Amino acid sequence: ITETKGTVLIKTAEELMNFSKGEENLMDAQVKAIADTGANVVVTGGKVAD
Amino acid sequence: DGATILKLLEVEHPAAKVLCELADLQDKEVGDGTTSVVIIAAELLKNADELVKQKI
Amino acid sequence: KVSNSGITRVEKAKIGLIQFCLSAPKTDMDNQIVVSDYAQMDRVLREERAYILNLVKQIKKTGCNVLLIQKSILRDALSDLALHFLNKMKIMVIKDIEREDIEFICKTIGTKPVAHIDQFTADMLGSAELAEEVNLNGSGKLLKITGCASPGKT
Amino acid sequence: MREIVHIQAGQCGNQIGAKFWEVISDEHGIDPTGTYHGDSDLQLDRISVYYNEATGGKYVPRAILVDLEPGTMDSVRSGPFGQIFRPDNFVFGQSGAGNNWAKGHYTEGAELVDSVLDVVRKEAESCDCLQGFQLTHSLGGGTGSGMGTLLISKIREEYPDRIMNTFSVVPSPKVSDTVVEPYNATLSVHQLVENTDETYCIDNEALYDICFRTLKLTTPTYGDLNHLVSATMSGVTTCLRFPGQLNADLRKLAVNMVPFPRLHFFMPGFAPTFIGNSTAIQELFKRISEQFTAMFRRKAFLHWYTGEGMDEMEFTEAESNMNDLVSEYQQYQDATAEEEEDFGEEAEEEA
Amino acid sequence: FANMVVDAVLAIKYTDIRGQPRYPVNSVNILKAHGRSQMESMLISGYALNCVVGSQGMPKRIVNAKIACLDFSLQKTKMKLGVQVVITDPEKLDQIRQRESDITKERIQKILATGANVILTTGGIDDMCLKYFVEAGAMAVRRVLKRDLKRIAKASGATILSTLANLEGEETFEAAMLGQAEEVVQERICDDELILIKNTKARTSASIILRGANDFMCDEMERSLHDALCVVKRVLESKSVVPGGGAVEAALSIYLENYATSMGSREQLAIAEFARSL
Amino acid sequence: AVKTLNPKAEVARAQAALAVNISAARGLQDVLRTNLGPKGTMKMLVSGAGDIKLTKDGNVLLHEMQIQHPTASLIAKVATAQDDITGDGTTSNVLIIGELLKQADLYISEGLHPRIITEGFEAAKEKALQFLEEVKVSREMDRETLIDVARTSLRTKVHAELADVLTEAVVDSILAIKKQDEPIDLFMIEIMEMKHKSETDTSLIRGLVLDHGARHPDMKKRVEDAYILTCNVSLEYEKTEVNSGFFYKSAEEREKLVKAERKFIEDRVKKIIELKRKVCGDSDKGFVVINQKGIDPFSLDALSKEGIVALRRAKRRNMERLTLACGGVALNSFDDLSPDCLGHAGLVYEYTLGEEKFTFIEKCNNPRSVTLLIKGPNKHTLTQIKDAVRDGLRAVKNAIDDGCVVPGAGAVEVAMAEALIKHKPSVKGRAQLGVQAFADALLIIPKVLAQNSGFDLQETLVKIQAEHSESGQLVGVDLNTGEPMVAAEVGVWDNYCVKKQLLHSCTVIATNILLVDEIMRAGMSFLK
Amino acid sequence: PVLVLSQNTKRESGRKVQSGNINAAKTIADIIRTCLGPKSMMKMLLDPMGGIVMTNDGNAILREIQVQHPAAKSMIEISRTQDEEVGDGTTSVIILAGEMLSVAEHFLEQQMHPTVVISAYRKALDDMISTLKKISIPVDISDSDMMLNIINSSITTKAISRWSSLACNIALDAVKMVQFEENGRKEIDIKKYARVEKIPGGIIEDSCVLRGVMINKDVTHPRMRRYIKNPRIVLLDSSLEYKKGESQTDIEITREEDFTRILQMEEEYIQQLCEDIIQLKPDVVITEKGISDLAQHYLMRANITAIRRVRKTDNNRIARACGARIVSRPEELREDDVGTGAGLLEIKKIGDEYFTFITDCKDPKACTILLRGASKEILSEVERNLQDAMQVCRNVLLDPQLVPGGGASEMAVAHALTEKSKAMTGVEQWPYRAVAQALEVIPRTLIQNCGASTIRLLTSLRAKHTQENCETWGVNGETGTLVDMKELGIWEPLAVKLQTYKTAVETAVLLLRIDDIVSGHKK
Ligand SMILES: Nc1ncnc2c1ncn2[C@@H]1O[C@H](COP(=O)(O)OP(=O)(O)O)[C@@H](O)[C@H]1O
Ligand SMILES: Nc1ncnc2c1ncn2[C@@H]1O[C@H](COP(=O)(O)OP(=O)(O)O)[C@@H](O)[C@H]1O
Ligand SMILES: Nc1ncnc2c1ncn2[C@@H]1O[C@H](COP(=O)(O)OP(=O)(O)O)[C@@H](O)[C@H]1O
Ligand SMILES: [Mg+2]
Ligand SMILES: [Mg+2]
Ligand SMILES: [Mg+2]
Repeated sequence: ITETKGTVLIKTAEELMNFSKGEENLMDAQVKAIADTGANVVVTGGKVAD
Repeated sequence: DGATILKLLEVEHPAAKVLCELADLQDKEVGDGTTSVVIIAAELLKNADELVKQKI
Repeated sequence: KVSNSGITRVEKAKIGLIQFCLSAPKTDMDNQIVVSDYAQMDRVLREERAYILNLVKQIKKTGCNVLLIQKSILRDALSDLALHFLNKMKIMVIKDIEREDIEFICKTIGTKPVAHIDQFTADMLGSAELAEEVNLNGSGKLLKITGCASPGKT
Repeated sequence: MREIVHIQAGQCGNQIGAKFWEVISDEHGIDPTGTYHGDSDLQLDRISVYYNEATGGKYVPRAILVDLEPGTMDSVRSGPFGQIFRPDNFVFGQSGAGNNWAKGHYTEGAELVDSVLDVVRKEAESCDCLQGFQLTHSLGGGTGSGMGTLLISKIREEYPDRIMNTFSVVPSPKVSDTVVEPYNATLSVHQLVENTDETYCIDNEALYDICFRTLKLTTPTYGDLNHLVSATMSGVTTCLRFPGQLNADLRKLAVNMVPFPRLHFFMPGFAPTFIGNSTAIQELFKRISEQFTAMFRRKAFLHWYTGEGMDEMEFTEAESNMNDLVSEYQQYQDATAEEEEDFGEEAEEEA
Repeated sequence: FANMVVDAVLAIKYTDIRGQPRYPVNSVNILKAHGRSQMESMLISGYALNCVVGSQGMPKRIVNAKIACLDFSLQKTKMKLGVQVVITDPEKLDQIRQRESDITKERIQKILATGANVILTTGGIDDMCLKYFVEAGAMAVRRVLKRDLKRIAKASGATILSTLANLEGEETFEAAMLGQAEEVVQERICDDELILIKNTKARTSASIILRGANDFMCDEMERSLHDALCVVKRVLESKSVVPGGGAVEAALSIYLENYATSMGSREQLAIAEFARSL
Repeated sequence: AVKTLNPKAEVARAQAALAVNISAARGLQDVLRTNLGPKGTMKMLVSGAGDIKLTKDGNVLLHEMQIQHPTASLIAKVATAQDDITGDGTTSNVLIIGELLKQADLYISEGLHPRIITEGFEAAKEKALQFLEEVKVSREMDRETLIDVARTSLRTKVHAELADVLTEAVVDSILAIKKQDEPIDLFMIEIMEMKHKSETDTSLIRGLVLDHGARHPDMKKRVEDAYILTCNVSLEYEKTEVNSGFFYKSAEEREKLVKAERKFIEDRVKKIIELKRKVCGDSDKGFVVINQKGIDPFSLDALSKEGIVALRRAKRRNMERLTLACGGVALNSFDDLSPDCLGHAGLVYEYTLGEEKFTFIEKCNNPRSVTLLIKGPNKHTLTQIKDAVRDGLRAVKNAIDDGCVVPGAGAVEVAMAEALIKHKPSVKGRAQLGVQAFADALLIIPKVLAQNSGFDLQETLVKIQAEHSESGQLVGVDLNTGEPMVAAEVGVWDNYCVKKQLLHSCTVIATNILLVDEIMRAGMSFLK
Repeated sequence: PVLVLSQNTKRESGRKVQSGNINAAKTIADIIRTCLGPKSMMKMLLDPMGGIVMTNDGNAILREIQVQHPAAKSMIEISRTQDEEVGDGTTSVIILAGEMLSVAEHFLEQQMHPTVVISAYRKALDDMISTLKKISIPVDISDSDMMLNIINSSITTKAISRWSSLACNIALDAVKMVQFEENGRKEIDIKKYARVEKIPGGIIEDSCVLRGVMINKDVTHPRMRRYIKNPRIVLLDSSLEYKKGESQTDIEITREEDFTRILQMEEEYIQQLCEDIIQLKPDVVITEKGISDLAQHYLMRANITAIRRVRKTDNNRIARACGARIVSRPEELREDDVGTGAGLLEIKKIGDEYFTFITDCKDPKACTILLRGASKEILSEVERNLQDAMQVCRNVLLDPQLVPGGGASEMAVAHALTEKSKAMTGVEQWPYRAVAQALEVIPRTLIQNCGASTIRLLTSLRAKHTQENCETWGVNGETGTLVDMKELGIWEPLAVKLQTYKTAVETAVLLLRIDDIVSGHKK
């Protein structure tokens, strides 16, 4: 996320419906891109999200 | 100055606070003679009590 | 005491009682003004001045000499700009009238309370022969209104 | 991650910091030897903001301890939780200021501020990206106020756009421990105004009147007052130290809390924490100025400052800007304007 | 001191409806400054301010003084509580920040375009605004007490302004609301400084400066002088005087002791005691 | 008198104040007299915390003894003022003050007013200054004379073996940072200390040593031929001065803004990388960045991916020193970056000592700034060596700044005493007595020296005065035979400004002390 | 219970109050009377902060003492009023007040009312003033030798007399450099433009007065020049950096390019600011606020030297010296506000510390005084002595009159009053003479400090003043003989004597009117 304070500002209903699906799709794309290189184990020094 | 002296002192007997406020009133209304009025009032009170000790 | 600086005698006084505020606009609902360009900063001040001046001119149009303003503890009932304008029109201003003696005042001098500028008409005013502040020698000041054309039973 | 270093100056500052760090360490599982024996790793998500990790597993606080007299460091080292600090972070002189603002700001401070600035450089070199400073001091002393203010100015020069917060104690209304307290307080507020983002004014008598009546049992010394102040500071900084439903550093509180830059003084509270921009500050300053003038009109104790290098007009400028601050605070209420001076003369004629 | 007091009281007589004249004492300022002997106390035909000039770059003597009295602070403008600034286009930021520093300037010029030399203010004056007075060659005094401003404005013929707005939408400053004084000086007295305004033209005014050995002495003299001022005021207002030293008490005692005989009751004793107590 | 007004006051009247002052001055000199000379003894000082300090310096000893006296405070302040200007001569000052007061008391106790002795002091001071103005020796100030002066000033703090090591370093550094004008500027000699490798390894480096290293694991530890870039521009995440916040719509906008918020620093890093590629085309030379502000892990990663060594938060004064040593330009912005701004260094490397890191910059062309590297096994050892180094540097600088140097070992004091004894017949009145007193005080410097070497004061002093009376050679004490020796030929040299300042200060303070009538403590006990 | 009327107030009345007041005044006078004349001895005092004051000045002694009796407080206050009004004579006023109060209890104990004594003292003060004005001597202020003589005669009593010919010169120069006439006809010798800087070390003979000013500052960046020959100086009251406003400003951004854009505009701001300075082509920039690093970069590119965080007082003195004026907005900077009256700017090291000198001014109206010496206490005493000397010089410049010293004026006035008193009748004749004979305590004290026979010297001097023209005879305070002040050359300004007599007599009048004391009345 951004270092400066950031807020998700919505003005219509469709954005409100689509936000969570957008986040989930982005996270899936990132994980699959990492996995496609052949890595079997990931080691991190911070929090892991659900 | 009678008013200043009586204002700077601390008093608690009501019969003396009456005279202190008398001096303050004399200062406010006129601005002079704030020492003579206390003397006059005290002497009047004393001479009246001398009569009231007799059955007057 | 009178908030006006200079006027202490009114002969043939016309008196009105006010229950609204001569200040900047403020809706009972949460309001705020957003500025995003440099012209709006001057425009806000100009419109504020015009808004106050309009109310003062409306008050003057009816012939009022003495104004009574009831106490308000949520918004300012009389700002410096309004007081300056009222002084420029030779109107004596008295503020901070308690909320519990309004009935006595209305019964005495025959005023009718006004809670809206649209209802400030020449028929809601009372008439008195003299309105003036007196100064006791050292104990302070006082304000007397005497010679009411329509006297109540007080 | 966005580290903060903490600076303590003076006897009162040292006493408060020694308990602030004690009450922080028990929250994160640190031991008086520096090791860690906590259970929940939620304590380690934001541990690096206040502790620097050394080789071998120890954690050392990001703290610098400063005073002009070696009396208080000996107590701090000999006291509880006084052996986790870095031994090279103790800076002290040999004489002391003796409750003189001028000596702290001009004579004795100038030959020691360089050591503090050389220690903060090494403490800042070890953090990836610092975000600000914490300062604890007093307004009624010589080392706490004058030297602390000089240090604030120097830090502001060296570090341009980093945040700065202070936790300053203030003189009490009906009791003044020092004869020259108004002078020190007035001369320190002048440069607290323009060199800090927020100030957390703490009063001694107000918090002192809680142990007798609310705590139901005390005849105490500075002791538990200090512990209560430390608890207040921990309740303030829990947002920085811990993650929650909505975490926010002190800047993210200030931006919502400070609309106008120069009105940045607060009054705390505690209900087991409350922080408020109550304008009851305007009552405190109105008192201090009231004392200042009363002494300055008589030129009392002035030669003790003039001999150190200060000029007579510095007091005049300080009091002028104190009056400016008081008027700026007063212009926000429009209700205290009703209490104008009662008119005494009788000239109320034509106009 | 009797001559000083009589002159000071006569200098304050005001012109009422003319039914009766009035003498508003305590409109004459009294200032204390220890130093020379008490015979060096001075009466000033004008007014004296316990204030100093705003900046050390200003002039400290004006020969023909045009005075403008103000009742508001000359500082860079800030929007009120209701108004706030929200920026979505960065290009519009800079022009905003200039305006805050320009509005107040546009006011000062309006005051200085009419030839005003001395400006008195009950509020503060920013250091950014002192430079305009410094360049124009003018004196500015800040943090003036309200009552002093009222007395100065009444004496010199000026008009007190809490704002520049007129009966239209705009702000103007006219030359008809300026007072005129024949001299304005900054004087030095025993290591401090104060301001003299001499020979005001609308009305006569007075002030007194009291010199003494130390502060206790000067305070006692001020308290003493107040009594004489009040006595002279009472004598002028009511045209009657009475002897002193005890003539009144003796005469009243004799008269009341004689008059008590006619009552012939128990009030006779009380009247006699009143006479003896006098 | 003051007791009737303040019952709690403390007073000391005419004959008691003088006794108090004399007693305290003698008490101070009785302790400080064991330091004088190369044969003085060493003191150990332990504070409340338990830290240990071994010392022989007069100023340190004065400021670390547990004393509460007013006139002791006066004398300590005088010693501090002498030290801060000259840096040498803080024991002789106290000794001469004490002896002057004792000699004055010797005559005052016989019914003589102190003003006569004061006038005698003034006349004797003028005569002594005139004599010192003609004893001095002017020379070229070559390397050998400076070696002699530095060694003389250093053998009184450390033993001979370490003094022979410190002398060369001090003289070489002072000669290295000197121009033929523009008087010598210290602060161009950095004193760094490392705790290992027993102190005979103290050295001089014609470069710089910095107490911090590279913060990325993938940076090169040794560079053989390097360009030096010195800057104080910030490569940290920076925010707008005015309040600001991000308002996005979904995840993709959030990502766009996240990558957008870094360009202001990526531009600076790209400027540095472009300059490095332009200058160091082939991977044969090096590039080193010394910064006074912070550097992010992102910027560290970007720089290290190219082969750049970067240091963050160097000290402010180094901003000058590097520019005088490496020979570049210290810059605040990157909008004009060019190859003239770069300096050159012939070796850059790193050394790890326990928990700490050091960086060495060496092999510069003509460095105008050098470093004195202190070494030793303890901490008090390093502190003592640091004090000795300060004394030596000040001595050499004062020798160069003046065009003259004065013979030592006490010869000049004997000469002044003999010259003053024959001047007192000319003056009139009882003031002669005062002159006599002054002369005797000037003999406190030779006596103590002899008494520190195990000889007898009076017979050795008589032997010294036997010469300089038949052969006018400037003769002083030989601290291993007790026989007179010609100080100049042996190689014992003293500074001229030190002696002049010492005479002035001692006379002024003794004169002001002798005229104190009564001591008063009648004010507020505490400022509370 | 405890029936009371005044809550533990303590009241005293009667003759005991008068005796106590007089005794307290005499006790105050007794502490000081050993410090009058050229043979005075010093006193060392300890303040509540641990310092030391080794001094000889009467006010410096009295203001360091805590006391309870109100009469002592009145005496201390009159001492400080004398110090503030004229700057000299704070010892003789205390002794004179003590003597005049001492010679009154003799009449108070002989059933004489205080008002008679008050009237007699007030009558005698006027004759004292007239006789003082009668024997005055005018002085020509364009003769430098006479002014040096007056200053020397003023400082032969203090500790810097050993360097008198030095100090005198210093003082004179300083005053002559601050006398200043401006709009109108108001002339001033204000002493807030003559700053005294003390640097321990060196020798006292190196003290001097600079034609310029001296500050404890250094260049902001090392590459700035430390030696400029004929600089042009601009003085700023503002900060050369980007700051926040006060109108509750916030920014909301949604586009990628805005953030960086904003961060650029700040820098652009700085640039134009610097340009508005470079358009005037100066060499030195002095500001009371901070300076940003980007501004330093631009100024160095323009070959400028910058200093930061100078005090307002120092900026005012620099403006008065070099001839510039202070500016707070660079956009309104003109050519008339650039100071071109300086002649050198140098930056030196004085004992491991950097100092900035602005010297060789064409015609400065402000100066600085640089003192060197053994330690802090000696320099503090030298500072006090220099203050005394400069105040005396200002007094003589504002009122060119002189009266003899050494006790000639006291004996002349006493003889005049004694001769005048034999033309009066009534009781007031006896107090009227008393004050006259109270003026002889000044010569007597001098004799006692010299170590001579007061009983014979005083009567010889009294016999000498009886003759027709011997108004200038006095006591030589160093040997103990009678000598004419014409040849010895001890003259003092008339203002000091007038103030001394007035303050002493008025203090006696004030203290003679008390009759009772009330204490502990809770404000
Ligand atoms: N010259 C005088 N001769 C006789 N009596 C006087 C004289 N002056 C004042 N008095 C008397 O003094 C009294 C006033 O005393 P004062 O101390 O002024 O106190 P106050 O007037 O406040 O009572 C008056 O009654 C007056 O008769
Ligand atoms: N080799 C030597 N032989 C004789 N005297 C010496 C020798 N070395 C130093 N001195 C004397 O020692 C004195 C200085 O002693 P020191 O302990 O350095 O104290 P300080 O220099 O602080 O007075 C000088 O007067 C010098 O003459
Ligand atoms: N050489 C002198 N011979 C005789 N009297 C002197 C001499 N010098 C000064 N005085 C006298 O000493 C007095 C000054 O006293 P001093 O001790 O300087 O303190 P102060 O000036 O505060 O009284 C003057 O009245 C002067 O007449
Ligand atoms: Mg009366
Ligand atoms: Mg030595
Ligand atoms: Mg004198």
